[PDB]
Amino acid sequence: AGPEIRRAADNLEAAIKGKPLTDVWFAFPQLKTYQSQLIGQHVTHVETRGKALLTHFSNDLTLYSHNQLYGVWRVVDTGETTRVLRVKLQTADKTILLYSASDIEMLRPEQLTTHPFLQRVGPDVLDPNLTPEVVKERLLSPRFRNRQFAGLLLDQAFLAGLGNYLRVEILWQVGLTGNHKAKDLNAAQLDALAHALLEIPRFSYATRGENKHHGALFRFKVFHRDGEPCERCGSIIEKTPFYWCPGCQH
Ligand SMILES: [Mg+2]
Ligand SMILES: [Mg+2]
Ligand SMILES: [Zn+2]
Repeated sequence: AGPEIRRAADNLEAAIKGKPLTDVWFAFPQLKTYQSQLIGQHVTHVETRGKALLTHFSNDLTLYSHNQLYGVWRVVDTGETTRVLRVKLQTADKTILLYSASDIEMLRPEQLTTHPFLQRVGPDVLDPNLTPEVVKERLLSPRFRNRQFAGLLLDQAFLAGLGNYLRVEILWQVGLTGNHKAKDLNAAQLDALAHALLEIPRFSYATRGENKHHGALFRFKVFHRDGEPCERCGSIIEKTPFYWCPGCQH
């Protein structure tokens, strides 16, 4: 439920990211008003949100889509099927076409945060478009800034692709217990956590074969390891399931 979806987003970027739109067409009448408005604009990036895609444009509009059962994005050359065409984004060389999907809507910035589906699933830590600056935004946003990291880091509504084993490594790297909230953190701390939320998860994926003959480049610090000393201070790691060093984490 992760490796894919990001694949569709990348196909669409490769095809038209940064390229000026020469034609924009939507099948739905309520979307017609954005056509001439997008001409000359370009997709800045395509964000993944569960099985949904967010196609951002340089004028701050964001096309949201959820293929659900039938929708399919096809790339072609500007010029080129029994399926009903719903969206057509055309540049000089490449053109992307959305077929069948019914869940298609245009969103203004302020609308992102309130969309029912989007409030339920956040950006993926593995998504290259996700930047530490964005993470800080969500952390600080009035919707999360008051949540303890213990559960926040286990809630997909905040960030997708965050397994418990990652939650404990991230917190140990910034020296924090699960009881803190982004509101009580100073700038330096907030940024530290922001990078940790991305780097650790990504560093974990880009590795791992085998452990029976070779040890992975990425090693756990407190996941499991309970009852073992901490590499930093030497205190014995504990478990609650949270894993932490009560010695250098507070
Ligand atoms: Mg080997
Ligand atoms: Mg503290
Ligand atoms: Zn320690």
